[PDB]
Amino acid sequence: AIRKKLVIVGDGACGKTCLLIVFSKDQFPEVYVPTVFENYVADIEVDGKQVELALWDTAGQEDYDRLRPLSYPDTDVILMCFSIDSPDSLENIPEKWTPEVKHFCPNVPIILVGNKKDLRNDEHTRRELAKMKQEPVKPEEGRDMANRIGAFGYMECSAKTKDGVREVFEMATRAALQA
Amino acid sequence: SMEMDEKDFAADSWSLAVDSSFLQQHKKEVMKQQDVIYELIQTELHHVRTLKIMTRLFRTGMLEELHLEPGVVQGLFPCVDELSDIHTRFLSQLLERRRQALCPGSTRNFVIHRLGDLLISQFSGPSAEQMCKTYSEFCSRHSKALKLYKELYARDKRFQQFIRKVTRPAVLKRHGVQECILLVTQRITKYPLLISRILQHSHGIEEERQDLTTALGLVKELLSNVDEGIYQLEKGARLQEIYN
Ligand SMILES: NS(=O)(=O)c1ccc2ncsc2c1
Repeated sequence: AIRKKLVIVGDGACGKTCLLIVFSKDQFPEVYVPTVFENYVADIEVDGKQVELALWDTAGQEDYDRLRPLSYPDTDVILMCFSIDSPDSLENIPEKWTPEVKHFCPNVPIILVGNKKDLRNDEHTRRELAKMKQEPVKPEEGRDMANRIGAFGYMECSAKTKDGVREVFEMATRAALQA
Repeated sequence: SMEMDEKDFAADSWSLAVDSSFLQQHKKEVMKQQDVIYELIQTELHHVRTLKIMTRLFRTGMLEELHLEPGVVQGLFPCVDELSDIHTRFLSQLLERRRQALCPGSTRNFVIHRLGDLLISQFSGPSAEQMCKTYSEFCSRHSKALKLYKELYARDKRFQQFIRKVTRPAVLKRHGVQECILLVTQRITKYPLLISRILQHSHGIEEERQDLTTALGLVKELLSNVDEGIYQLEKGARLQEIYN
């Protein structure tokens, strides 16, 4: 068994904690969605390789510029997270999160993850985003951002419907097992 | 952790912990608020458990079996005793408040109405000053501990066998030396998110809403002071490297 470490970064409204919880839990938070995530060590078997994957969160650290980088040491893969129903969280990827992850973690694979993709066909999301001259993040805008920031790959998921969540974490395990 | 408390916090939520007949008598907003209060205590119980693993299992275990320099163990687990005292006292205060609120003839049914007052005490005055300085020292010595752990594991075979041995149980999956160290640093930043979500369902009592508003401001002031006083240490950082 090989031990690899994951870390999820991104603005709060991207849904990073939910993503970690819905993955780590065999169930679905039907009764209670926890406010916080401690840590989890997932047993993953990707492409025949069996890896132990420590999952970590940076939610709460967003305003503490010296406390936040203490999560980064020894990270093998980075999940760079943004919300599809939030174009503002995508714009902060190359301005805020990319400069910092590349500073502390040069050469560590980054996977751009577009969360809340189920909200791309939601009408409450279109109605409120029209009030700010905005509209849900288009697939090509996510792919082009992943390209522009030099991401290892670009993925999309929905932690509410569990759609594409197992794939993101199986791919992050491949990314962490590189070179 | 003690069996009594483990069984008291074994459920996923406060709604699953209390008896279904007791839950039925409460409103939506109350069940909501109590689920998040239950989480604040559940995670605090877990936090203290993490510091017990570090002190009794690793720190003490090393002192007794691995006969290495005493400053090595201090370098590995800095301020763990001080940290354990802060959180064991907070946990006791939180656990007593739950016990007081227990309905007569029941060990599981309760409703905590007052919490903001206990949080204002924790994050203000000497308790806040002792917490700020301890987390500043822990966090600034965090990296130096991760490097010292790796130096020892990848240079000493006795240290390697000890670690492999003490971490062998299934219950230590999330709790290796480094994961315990990150779990501790990440704890202080969980409080504002927990307190804001509790505050979101505490509008039924105006003095409770103001308590949780003040407590929120106090954790945030504390977090800013720890963050401002952090300067990473390096194992053998030369004097020239420090003053430049
Ligand atoms: N500069 S740092 O302490 O944040 C750090 C150290 C090692 C490492 N290895 C992989 S990601 C990473 C980050």
